[PDB]
Amino acid sequence: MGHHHHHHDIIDVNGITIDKNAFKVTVNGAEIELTKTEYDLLYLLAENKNHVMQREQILNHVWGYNSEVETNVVDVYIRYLRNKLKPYDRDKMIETVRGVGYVIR
Repeated sequence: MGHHHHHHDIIDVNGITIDKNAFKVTVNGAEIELTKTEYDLLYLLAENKNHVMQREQILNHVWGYNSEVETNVVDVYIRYLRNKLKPYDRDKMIETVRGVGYVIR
């Protein structure tokens, strides 16, 4: 009785705990509510924490499912992510890479 990776592959990156099966995000036990897009954004960054996520790479995974939007939309939504991560000081986790994308340091 403790933790299980099966049935619910949870991601733990720099204080963040993403529930993939419950679609909930936690830090410090606090439950953050993300959207279909914003959850996909954070999850993408979290799982690929050590990988610099190009805007279009994010754009292609999150928006890649019938959206037809400019990849700069990603930057915009990431900014909103920061806002929601502010109370948890997790906004700093998303490092901006000008011309490339975003990454979790």
